Amino acid sequence: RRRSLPRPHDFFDAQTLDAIRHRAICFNLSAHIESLGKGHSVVFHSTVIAKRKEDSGKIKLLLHWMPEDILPDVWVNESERHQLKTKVVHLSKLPKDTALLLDPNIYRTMPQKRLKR
Amino acid sequence: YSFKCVNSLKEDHNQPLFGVQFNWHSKEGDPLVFATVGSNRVTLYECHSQGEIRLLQSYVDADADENFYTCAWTYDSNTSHPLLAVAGSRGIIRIINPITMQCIKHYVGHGNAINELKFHPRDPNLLLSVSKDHALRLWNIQTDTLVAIFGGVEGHRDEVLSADYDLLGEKIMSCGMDHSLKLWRINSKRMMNAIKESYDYNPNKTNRPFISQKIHFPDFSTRDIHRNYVDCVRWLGDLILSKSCENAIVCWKPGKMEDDIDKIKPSESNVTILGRFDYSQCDIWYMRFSMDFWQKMLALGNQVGKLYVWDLEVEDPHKAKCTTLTHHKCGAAIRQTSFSRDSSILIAVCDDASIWRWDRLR
Amino acid sequence: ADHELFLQAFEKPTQIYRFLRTRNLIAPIFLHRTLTYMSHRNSRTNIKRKTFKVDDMLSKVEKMKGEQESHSHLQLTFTGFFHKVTLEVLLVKVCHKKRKDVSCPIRQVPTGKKQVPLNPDLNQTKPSLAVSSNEFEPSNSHMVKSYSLLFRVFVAQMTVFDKNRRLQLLDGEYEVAMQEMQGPTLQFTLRWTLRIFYQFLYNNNTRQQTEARDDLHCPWCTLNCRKLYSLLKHLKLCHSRFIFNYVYHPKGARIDVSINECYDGSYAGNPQDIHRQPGFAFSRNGPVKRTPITHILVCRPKRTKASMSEFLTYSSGHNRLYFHSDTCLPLRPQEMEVDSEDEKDPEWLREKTITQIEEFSDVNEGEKEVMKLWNLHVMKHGFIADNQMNHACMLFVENYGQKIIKKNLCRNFMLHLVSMHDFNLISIMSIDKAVTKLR
Amino acid sequence: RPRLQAQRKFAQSPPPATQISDLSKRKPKTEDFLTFLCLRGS
Amino acid sequence: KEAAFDDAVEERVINEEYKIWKKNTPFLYDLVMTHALEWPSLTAQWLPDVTRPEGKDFSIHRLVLGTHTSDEQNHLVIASVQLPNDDAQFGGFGSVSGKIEIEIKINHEGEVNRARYMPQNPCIIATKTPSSDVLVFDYTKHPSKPDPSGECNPDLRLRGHQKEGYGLSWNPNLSGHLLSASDDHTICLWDISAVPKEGKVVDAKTIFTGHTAVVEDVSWHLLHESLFGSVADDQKLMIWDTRSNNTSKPSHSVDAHTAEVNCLSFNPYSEFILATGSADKTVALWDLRNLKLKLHSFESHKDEIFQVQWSPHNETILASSGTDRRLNVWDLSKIGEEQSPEDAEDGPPELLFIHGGHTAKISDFSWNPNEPWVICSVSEDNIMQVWQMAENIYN
Amino acid sequence: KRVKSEYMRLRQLKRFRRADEVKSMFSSNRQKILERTEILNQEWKQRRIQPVHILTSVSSLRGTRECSVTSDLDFPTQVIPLKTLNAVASVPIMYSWSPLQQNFMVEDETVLHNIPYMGDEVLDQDGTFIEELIKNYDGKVHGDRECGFINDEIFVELVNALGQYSDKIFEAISSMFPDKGTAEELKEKYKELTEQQLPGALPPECTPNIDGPNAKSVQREQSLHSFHTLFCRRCFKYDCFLHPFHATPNTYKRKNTETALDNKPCGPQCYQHLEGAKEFAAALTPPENVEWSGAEASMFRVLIGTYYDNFCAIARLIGTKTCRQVYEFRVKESSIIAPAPAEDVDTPPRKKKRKHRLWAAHCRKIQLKKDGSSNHVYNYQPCDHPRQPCDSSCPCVIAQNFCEKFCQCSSECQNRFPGCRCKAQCNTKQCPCYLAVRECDPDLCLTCGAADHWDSKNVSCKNCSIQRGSKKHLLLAPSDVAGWGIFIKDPVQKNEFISEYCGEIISQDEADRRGKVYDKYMCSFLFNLNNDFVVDATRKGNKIRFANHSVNPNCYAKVMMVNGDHRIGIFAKRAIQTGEELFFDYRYSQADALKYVGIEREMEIP
Amino acid sequence: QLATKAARKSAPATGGVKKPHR
DNA sequence: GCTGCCGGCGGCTGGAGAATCCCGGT
DNA sequence: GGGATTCTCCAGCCGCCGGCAGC
Repeated sequence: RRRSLPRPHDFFDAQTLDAIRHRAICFNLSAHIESLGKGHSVVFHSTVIAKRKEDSGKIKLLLHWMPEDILPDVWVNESERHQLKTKVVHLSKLPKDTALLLDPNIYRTMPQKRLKR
Repeated sequence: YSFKCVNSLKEDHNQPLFGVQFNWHSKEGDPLVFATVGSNRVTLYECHSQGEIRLLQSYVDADADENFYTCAWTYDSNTSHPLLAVAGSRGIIRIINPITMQCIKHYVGHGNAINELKFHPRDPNLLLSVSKDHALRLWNIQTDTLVAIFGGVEGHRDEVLSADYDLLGEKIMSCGMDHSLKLWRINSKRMMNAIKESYDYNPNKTNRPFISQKIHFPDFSTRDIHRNYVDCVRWLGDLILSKSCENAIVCWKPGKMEDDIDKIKPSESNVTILGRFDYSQCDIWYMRFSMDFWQKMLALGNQVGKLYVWDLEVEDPHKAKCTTLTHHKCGAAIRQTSFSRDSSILIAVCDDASIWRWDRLR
Repeated sequence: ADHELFLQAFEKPTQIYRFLRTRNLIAPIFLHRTLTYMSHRNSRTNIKRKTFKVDDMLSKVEKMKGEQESHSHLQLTFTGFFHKVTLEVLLVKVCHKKRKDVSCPIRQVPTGKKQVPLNPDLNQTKPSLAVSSNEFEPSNSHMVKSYSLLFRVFVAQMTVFDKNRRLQLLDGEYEVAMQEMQGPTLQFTLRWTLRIFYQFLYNNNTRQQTEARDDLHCPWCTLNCRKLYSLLKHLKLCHSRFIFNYVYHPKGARIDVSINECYDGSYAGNPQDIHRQPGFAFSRNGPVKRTPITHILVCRPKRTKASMSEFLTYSSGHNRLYFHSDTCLPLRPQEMEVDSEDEKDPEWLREKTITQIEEFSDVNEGEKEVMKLWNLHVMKHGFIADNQMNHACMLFVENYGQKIIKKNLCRNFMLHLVSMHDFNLISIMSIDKAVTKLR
Repeated sequence: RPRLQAQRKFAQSPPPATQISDLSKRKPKTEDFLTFLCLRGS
Repeated sequence: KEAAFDDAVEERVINEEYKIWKKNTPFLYDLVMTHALEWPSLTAQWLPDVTRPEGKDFSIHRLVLGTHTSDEQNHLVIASVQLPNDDAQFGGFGSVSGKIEIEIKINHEGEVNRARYMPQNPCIIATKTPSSDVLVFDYTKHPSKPDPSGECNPDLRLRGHQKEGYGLSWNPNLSGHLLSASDDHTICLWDISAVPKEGKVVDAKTIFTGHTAVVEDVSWHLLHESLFGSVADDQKLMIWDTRSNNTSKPSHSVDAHTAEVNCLSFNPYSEFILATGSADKTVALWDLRNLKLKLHSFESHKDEIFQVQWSPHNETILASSGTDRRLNVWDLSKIGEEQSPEDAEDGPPELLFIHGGHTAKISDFSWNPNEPWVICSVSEDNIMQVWQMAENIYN
Repeated sequence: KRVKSEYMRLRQLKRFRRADEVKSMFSSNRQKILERTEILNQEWKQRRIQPVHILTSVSSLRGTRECSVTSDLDFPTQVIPLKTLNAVASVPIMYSWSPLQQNFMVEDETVLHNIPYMGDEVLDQDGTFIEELIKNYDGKVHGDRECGFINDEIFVELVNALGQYSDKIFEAISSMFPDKGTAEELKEKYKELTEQQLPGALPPECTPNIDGPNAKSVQREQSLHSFHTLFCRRCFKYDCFLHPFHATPNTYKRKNTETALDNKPCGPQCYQHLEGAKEFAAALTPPENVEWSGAEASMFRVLIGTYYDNFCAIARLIGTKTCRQVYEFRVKESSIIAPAPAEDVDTPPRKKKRKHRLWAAHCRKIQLKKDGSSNHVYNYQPCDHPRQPCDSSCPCVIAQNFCEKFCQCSSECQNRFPGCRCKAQCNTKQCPCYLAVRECDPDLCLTCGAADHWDSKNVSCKNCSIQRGSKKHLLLAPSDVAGWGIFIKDPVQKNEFISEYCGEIISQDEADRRGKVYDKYMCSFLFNLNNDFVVDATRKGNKIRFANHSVNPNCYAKVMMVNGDHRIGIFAKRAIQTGEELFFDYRYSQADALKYVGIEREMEIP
Repeated sequence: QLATKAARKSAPATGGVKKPHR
């Protein structure tokens, strides 16, 4: 401890701070984390798309989720209607292969251009 | 020449403005765009007809406690883009490209706050900075090399806060708080070789750093012109204009009447006064007088905000002119004025974060 | 008093840590189950032998039990369009992202074309057919990811198989909605053939207080910290931008937070990057030299037990960017070489010792030039000892013989040598030798 | 007198401790702040 | 453009991540040692030999490294690094002067792509250059101080390739048998048992051109003299049995993963276990008895992978490195173990430890002999890290 | 007086003529201005530049700060979003300084150079500091009460008109104009007006250079007067930059008998081989009238002062005469010259070894008498003793300093330092040079290698580095304590020389004058040197001026005598390895130390 | 005058001499 | 218990001040 | 008789170590 050591000039400049501010604002308006996901969950809004009628007395319907995340389409029985209209899962449970589409700054290959492999 | 207040701008951040400069590099018929400095922000504006002034893009260095006060316009020799140089109390050199909306060059190394920024009239890539460091620096732009340091033993022994460029681009002069008006040369073979080698330096090609030229001895130096802070300088062909806190701009030349500037010996000790310009209420330093491109009129702002306009014609300095362009809201002190590329309009800045526009009606 | 400074200061870390939470949740820097103070996590132990030669039997049994079913070539007929024109049928097959490709390529191959009525209605008809070809092979399917069908008239796309090649499309008549650029829809048939508080103090002038809802969870990274010790350790180790104190509110605990004063967390990579102009800083197009350093962060921690009372790494080498003495420019690693930018003989003072010589009125230039020449000569070496003058004068001759001969100042030079001899620095046996060696 | 005077540059001249929702009030202070109630945690 | 802006933002956030990891490492490791090389290295392997000086609390180990420079003289560097071998001792642990020093430097003919020591004779190591040849160096025959004359003449240089590439491994049971991988779609074999008449030049004895794409891996089955694995950009892993006299017909061929794949390692303590990782962000393993069935897919990576190494002294522990700037530790003993919801949120049970102490793409990593639990890793940020995870993690 | 009124009366016509001149001057200047501006406009006309566009709201910041540029008129206020500039790693404050490897005396500037600028806030309630400073300079600030300016023409006219109706006029001119400030300039102007002529570049006694066409026959003393007066013996430089000119000339004793004096035939035209000249050679102990030029005669007079008998060497140094011609000129002119002095000394004592014991006796006398006030170490000055010995009236003895080789003590002066005798490394207390802190001069300690190997830098002696200036490689970077700092590159062991603290030499009162503003700046460079001089590194010096204070530092400063000069060397208080910042105690008073240096860089360990 | 004294950094040092052998 | 704390304690360093050797002529 | 050659004598310093005030 000492009186006043030099300030190391923190590396996070305001130029990236404003970008982070916009990214957080748009991401919260697109995922409702702090409001509905309790700070740890991304929301998805479904709607009936395809109403398929199977060989037996069963009807399956697609529900497509608005954020268009890594999840693929899933057949849902008509019995589950009005139950999975709004669905909430934790951020860690998204498919790892194409979860980077949620935010470009989640991960990028920093050496995007390489002179050697 | 008669100028009328057609419009007034106030940044309303209540911080003194400095260093207003027109973009004289704009081609014929291009929009009239000039730069102005306020606090940690840099502001550009466009001048339209009928006094309308449009606000252009503005930049802010909010990352640290900063106070900018300088502007200097230059063009990119490669991509023809217009570039702007900004410096502040933090001793930071900033290059802003309004076309790309971003800063793509910055220079550090100055020992203290910068005070005046001016570009070489012939070579756009040579950039000169005036600093509290008690020294002068000339920066290169195509390469990031720095080759000049004007100061030291026989340099200014206190803060330097003004410099001017000759029309031909071969001679600089400096003034500071030490009552000293000092002269520097570029036409010297050593400076020409240094400037040529500045473009011929590749940092990756050689391990040795660039050999920056330290210069401690001005070609001519005098201290008897002013008994106070000499704080702004402009050139008059070979004759020299300089102002101080003695409420009077002085015109003078080195040597005697028949003494040529090229023939001035380094050990010259005799100066020659030429003329005087009179004004009142100049009791505060760091006020600057501006000159048009054609060197035909003189302008100066005052602490009471009154403008002093005099032509540079054959009129004797004793009774050259007496013009006081005033408005009832000019109570704020003026720091610097700017002339358009063809002296058509003039822009002034003040301490109250206000911008004033003056349009000529011949 | 405008509190905007407080707002900005305490907003500065909010964005950084809220972004870091989402960044770490998708991919953590480290496994939080492996942290020492997070012991309630990672309930699994390391006790397991698991000889490898028997894992194959378990894998084979699982594979045998997992042989669920195989796909049945497909045919489909199209019912009339419905709205509140010939149809285009294309099959889209997607391959995995290869090294050369920027993203995952798609192959919208056409299976043919057919005509459809211009928005017909039911009970009016009294039929187009599309058939698939199985000419492909599993070797070709090795590079493919999934399968889907695209229909255009107005574009729709559905997938037939899941990620694990699980069939999602049995045989039956299916109705699908239509999205352009309820509403439009299409029909078709398919057949196979304690309470915690937080206080935000600001210079003791004013403060803002909150309450920790969803207790034992971090307000910033939303980490489940069951124990107060683990919560405080995580806050003081990961959320280092803030300083926290323990107060023990009667509700059970109290944590007063404040912005870190020093927080020596500036740029830690190659220090020369930050000074470089944009477009070259962090270029990463190739290797960037840096002066070697060495830091040890962990050597042998004591590994003490949990201690609530605990709350109330050296470096060797150039750990900073060095600068030029005169120009204050950053010092490149190659510029750190034997060039010490400080030698015995500055040029400015050489110039000054020449300018000040001419100031003396009662000296002729013939002596002034010799004075300047000899001053520069001595300054080039900085002689100190008196015995050097034999060698010093000889080397002065060997250096400036041409200059003095062209200046025609040899007589003034021997006058200078006589002046030296009057000071007992030069012997009489050296003046003649210096003169003889001049020619 | 005038030659020694100080040369001057310028002229002579919250009560509710609501919750950690203050953080959700902090970062998005504008552009559709969430929960519609963090404004009480001003 | 927009790529540069996001690149700068991600550089800042990566620096923040690295600082947070530096602050959290005392509660995560039992040993952390970092040093910045003057030039980045594309190779990281420990020499088998070790010395334990008596009367002090450290032991000296040597690292096999290389130099990758933008524009400078290129060297082969072997560094001596001293490690604390005491539990109660804690300068940092020993002397104050320095823990890492460079002891061997040999001039190079270009970049150092890969370098692997011969296990039987560690004094002779082979290296791969961007050129079409393989260089064999014996540092006992070369001075520590690099000659200013430039490229030093190697003991032997091996021809047979025509393009750059780096997949290397020495024969664990015989001396001089070298199989190497290059982008020429060819794998070349040299016999350096004894070739005095080489004149520093040795041609390939056998050229393997089985794959139709770029091959970047070669590793021997450590319990067989004739079986080795080969990997290609062809998305396949392919095992060759020698003495078959068929450079086109392999012993086996199996489609490994969905994208370009290059890293393969044989478990030292098993006769049939083979594991590999791919650019698909997966690490997968197979059985040599039945190559057509995949045992398991380790899925926690987020980017390309170009190194997989089996941990000595721990057969059931596997580690892999990739461009994700993380070093992962895998434990087969935890396949399919039920875990608490927080443990599941952290990751799969089979993932034992992930290392966050890097700012750039990791080029190579290695587990050392003579020490069961410390790991070195070299990345493209010119930083070298030697680390051991906390003892509380295992046992 | 009415000097201003008379100046204005003459300036009526003077300014009439001046206006006549400056009208043409302005016309010519404007013509050249038109031509130069025409050239510049032509160079500008050839270039096309992309115009700047307005700033559309970037998608990078939906919620950010926007500036509303308002107007006093009816124009609407314009609002635009600010673009955030990228941050730049700045550097600490460091004023310009010239590099310096030696020391530098500054002539005492009795007048204030210029009033420095300050914060413009503290002086609002404590403006008396300016009055205190001007009282320190006693009102002498540059340009004070200048009453305008004089170009030496109006002043000359007033002096000429200032008849008896010299000294009073000179005093009035000095009072009304600080540019002269002395009656010496007024008397010089009076003499110039009375004579209206100048002797030339030579002094009033015209002494042109020998090689010049204006040769003259001048005796040796006047010819070499300039060399003797301006040459500085101590540090081997004409017009010493670290030594005053107030010293005795080269008039001193010398060894007269130091030649073989063997008669030999010095060529065909020799002084010998001639009966008359051979006889005259001993006596002085057909002469042709050769055209002995003035330069030749003056240089013969000079050369006769170094041998007094050797016609061979003198004539060999004469291009215009031979040895026989040298003898003929001797018989012609030097036969009427004054007889040679041929002076010599006795020097009875021969016990050189025993001199150290008596030397130590004088040191013991000093250390027993003046130890109470021994802190007043006085700057060394070479004392000149005309006839008296190195007695209690000797200037060096009263200065309590040993007599260096530049002294005018006898060859065996009891106060003269005889020199160290260490056979090896002499940084131990066994070395006499270390005890009484000094650097082994390279003329006395020949055994320790200080004299030997002056070219190379491999010397066993560790007490001669300051003389050789073999400072280590040091680097500059921002400090971890305050402002800039200095960091050593290579490792250095304990008690090893690293560098010298060079700077400007100034008097105690001048040091106080500079420290008066240094205290206000809160940053100082004043290094106390001795009881007379203070070395200041504010304007010149080297990288070392950045070294920071520390109560527990790793280096120590030592003021040591180096060939009769107070020099400051820095040494490592302990072993220091690569990349460390150097610190030493400033020896400040505790209150002043805490006021000026209040950073410790570390808390208490216990 | 010179009533006030500026603060100068210093480096004090004093030295005796060695006693001869007896 | 253990913290400086301190003075002796032998162990060592290097100046320096005398005891020893040889060459050369008488 | 001198001069080079050793060669111990000494005063001071350095590291260690065993009591001596506290706890």
